[PDB]
Amino acid sequence: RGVNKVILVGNLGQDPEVRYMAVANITLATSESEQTEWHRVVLFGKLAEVASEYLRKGSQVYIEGQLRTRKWTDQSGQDRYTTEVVVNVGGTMQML
Amino acid sequence: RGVNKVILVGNLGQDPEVRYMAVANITLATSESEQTEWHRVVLFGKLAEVASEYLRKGSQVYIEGQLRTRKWTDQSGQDRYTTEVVVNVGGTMQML
Amino acid sequence: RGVNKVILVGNLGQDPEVRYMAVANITLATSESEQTEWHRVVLFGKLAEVASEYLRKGSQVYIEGQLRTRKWTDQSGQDRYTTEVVVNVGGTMQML
Amino acid sequence: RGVNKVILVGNLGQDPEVRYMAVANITLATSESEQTEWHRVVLFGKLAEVASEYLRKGSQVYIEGQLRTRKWTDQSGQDRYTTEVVVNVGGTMQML
Repeated sequence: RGVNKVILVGNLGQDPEVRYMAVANITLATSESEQTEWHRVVLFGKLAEVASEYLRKGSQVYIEGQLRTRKWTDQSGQDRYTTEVVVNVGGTMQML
Repeated sequence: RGVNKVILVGNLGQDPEVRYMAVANITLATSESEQTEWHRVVLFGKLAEVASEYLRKGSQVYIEGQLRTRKWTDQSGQDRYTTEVVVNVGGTMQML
Repeated sequence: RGVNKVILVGNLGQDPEVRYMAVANITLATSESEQTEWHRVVLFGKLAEVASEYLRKGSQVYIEGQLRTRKWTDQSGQDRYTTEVVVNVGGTMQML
Repeated sequence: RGVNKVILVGNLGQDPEVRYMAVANITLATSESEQTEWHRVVLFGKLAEVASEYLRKGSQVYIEGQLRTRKWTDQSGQDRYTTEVVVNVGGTMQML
């Protein structure tokens, strides 16, 4: 079964892209120092409502989730893959 | 500065692709249940020597590292990106 | 080897969505009578330049191509598929 | 009125799924070389009886029909669409 766990603590790059099917899309940024990196976090369930409700750009946050990489072939007929951090169950989100 | 941390516990899909510059390349697989997923782990430094030395396909392992996504444009002149889990400093590898 | 051939004669629904990588995207409409249907035509190669150059919404056209259905999993983690008519080699496009 | 025509020559993937309301369901496969593709052919009317009668898996066939894409919303309340090749009138089926 193994374990797939990702922990990230960083600030948003832009206000949440919540879209009620709900599902929020956020791009967390986690530096060093700075090879500042960016992260594509997908907050499923209710946890999304909250993001919209009071998260909002600049906001520092804590996230626990799992790694999800989905492959999606494009027009030119080529296979491309996107890697993201999903917050379904288990994971969590926490304003700081 | 934020935090970028990834924890994974799974089994290899194929023996290590170590290449002394060293650097080992391993594809960890971490299921659920099973949407079994696969992971592209890059073990830098000395930690690579060990992988080659005694890791080897099927081997169950523990890994702590950071998320690295590098973009690389191709012949057709298009921008593609690859997401991996690097084991430089901080991270670790542990036979189980 | 079999044969996969599609012939369509209809009018565009909206001016071409050419995007130089080139590749044009057009939605041909082919009625009866009227269960008017719509088609997602993808004009690869040079044939795209022309589309942009002088095709343009309302324009009646002739197209010969092949059937291409690509599957692409989404955020909710579900597999979805899109069916289109590609104009690579063989196929053709012809202003009428 | 436009024209919507599809011509395919390939072999079945599995014996016909005829269901007398009749209507047969067949998944034709048409390669290149091989990006082997598969097709969802729906043989309406009498043409279905024949399919059941003597078509049967592996059988190479010729088909002329029209493109039909129907949209059907699912439990999660999302809109999904399925694209198929219908053999009502006009089209034809021919053992080879």
